Amino acid sequence: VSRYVPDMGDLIWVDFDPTKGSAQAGHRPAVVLSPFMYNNKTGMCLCVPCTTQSKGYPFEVVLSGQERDGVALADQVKSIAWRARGATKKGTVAPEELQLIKAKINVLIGLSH
Amino acid sequence: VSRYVPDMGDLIWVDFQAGHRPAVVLSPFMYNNKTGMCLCVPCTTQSKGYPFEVVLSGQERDGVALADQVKSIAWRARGATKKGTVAPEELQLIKAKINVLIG
Repeated sequence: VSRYVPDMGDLIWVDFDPTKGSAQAGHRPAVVLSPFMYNNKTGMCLCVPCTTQSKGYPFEVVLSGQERDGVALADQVKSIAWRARGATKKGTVAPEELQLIKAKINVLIGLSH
Repeated sequence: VSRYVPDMGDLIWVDFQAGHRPAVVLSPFMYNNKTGMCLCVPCTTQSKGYPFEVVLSGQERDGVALADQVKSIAWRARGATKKGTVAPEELQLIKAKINVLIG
């Protein structure tokens, strides 16, 4: 058995506990921003929190789901010890959604712009 | 009295015994002030040649910023204080390494 390794664009549950089921009351999922190679080597990844509680704040990025919608909180990027904390895959964000999250971070930090 | 609001490029002490660690602030004052949060990378004196280390040269003690370990931090509620400011070329470098981890 090999542990799941988070890949760029993946929507993951962090701190997964098999006792609150598919809902995970009290948790946020997260969009993975960093590449597989980095994630695999370090046991860490860069990711942004998600929530269904949209407020329409400037750094929100709408995640359009089949199931329902939510937002990535793009300003709140964090380095996460996925391997140590136990991550599971919930889904994958669309290419456009990932692009938009990165664009907003780029604005906030000022990287290429 | 107004609490110190971190600003882009500042080197701060933060709760990241309470115990603090130095961090470079990567988000602009306007954002930091409005949200009570800021983006920052942790610093260490212990260099190891590691790929995402950026050298920070002071006038006393030296170390590196660990550029890959970006963290959104509630400065407002954790008592960030200002210790200094990184040089522009140092901040630019930290941003280059992050840009690598993110398209």
